[PDB]
Amino acid sequence: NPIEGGVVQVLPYIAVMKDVYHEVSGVKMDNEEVNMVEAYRDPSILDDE
Amino acid sequence: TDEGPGEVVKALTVNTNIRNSNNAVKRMLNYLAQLREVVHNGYNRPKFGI
Amino acid sequence: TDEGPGEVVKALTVNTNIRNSNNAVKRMLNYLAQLREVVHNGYNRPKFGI
Amino acid sequence: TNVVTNTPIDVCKGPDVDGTADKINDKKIHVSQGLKEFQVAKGDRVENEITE
Amino acid sequence: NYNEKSQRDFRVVTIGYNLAASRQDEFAERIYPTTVI
Amino acid sequence: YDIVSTNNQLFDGKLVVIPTRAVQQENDILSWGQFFYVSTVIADLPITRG
Amino acid sequence: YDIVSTNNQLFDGKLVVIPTRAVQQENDILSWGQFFYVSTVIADLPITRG
Amino acid sequence: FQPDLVGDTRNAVIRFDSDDLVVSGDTTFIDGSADGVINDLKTAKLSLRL
Repeated sequence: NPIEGGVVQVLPYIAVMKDVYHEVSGVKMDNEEVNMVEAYRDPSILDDE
Repeated sequence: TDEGPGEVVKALTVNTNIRNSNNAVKRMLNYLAQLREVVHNGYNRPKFGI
Repeated sequence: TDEGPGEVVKALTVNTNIRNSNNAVKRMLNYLAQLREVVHNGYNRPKFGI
Repeated sequence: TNVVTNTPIDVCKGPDVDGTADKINDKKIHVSQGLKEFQVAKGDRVENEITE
Repeated sequence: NYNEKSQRDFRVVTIGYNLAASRQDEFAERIYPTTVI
Repeated sequence: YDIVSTNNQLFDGKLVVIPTRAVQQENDILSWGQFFYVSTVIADLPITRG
Repeated sequence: YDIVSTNNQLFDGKLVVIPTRAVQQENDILSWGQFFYVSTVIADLPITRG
Repeated sequence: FQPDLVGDTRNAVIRFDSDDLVVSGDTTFIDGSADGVINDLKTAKLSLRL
């Protein structure tokens, strides 16, 4: 519609996070955050021992 | 939050189920490696414990 | 303790409600402090963002 | 005693739960969340706050 | 203004996200058939 | 023979041929491997961490 | 004019004159300020703190 | 803070853009001393808009 003049694309997903504490002097949270869809190609991202 | 868990709570099962398939692959590959070693060595007859 | 804080729990709200009035006074005084600087400074006409 | 004259209070029930094992049907399941948990919908109500 | 153009109202396509996994997939099931214990 | 495929990263570039029984029975020793599964459970409990 | 008073120690020895709309409406920009009140949330959890 | 319009929905983006910051002869440095550039601004009866 000319009243809108554009589109917004909103992508929901589930992210896999590691159990990681925030660092005192870290530049960024070191927590491999990946899309759950990745587990279909590389399921090893889910392994936990 | 009084509202219950969202549908994402079922992703705990999906996550688990994917891990199940991954474990099957790892067991397969590690099993093949262990078999390769046994057949490489002098084990060409049935026996218990090899 | 099986008996919950029957009326004492309401003190949590009275504490909160007093803090609400205190914020109004602090906000007013801090707002006046900004307004004094802006009108002391040469902003004698309507403008955005000052 | 404490008197609250006119204050809207929202009292949470909390998680009324027991941490007991609950068996699941894992045979075949799926997940499908929507945008609600993000409220980014309703016609992208962040830029579309004004429609006039 | 002289030209009032829509820079804020937009359509939202609300992308779906539907994922699933069986107890184990066809590859694992044929190799390691499931037995309930 | 029959053909089964995986997209697991660990299995890329591999072809493995394994026997199985033509008709699969429950808890059949003649299956190449077995997946022994006990019903998964979910626990839901508020926990204080740290 | 109308006279409103407090005993807040922060606002001691001050007179501040501010306009407001003679008849107060809901969410009226013509009020000198606004207090936006959402809720006070009460929560009760047996937390093992420490 | 403003919501991040493009990117992760939980990002909060700040874009502070002001041409109206004032440094007059009345302002002090964090030390509390008005000296140097500010002193010259005071004697020149000038104020800077940054």
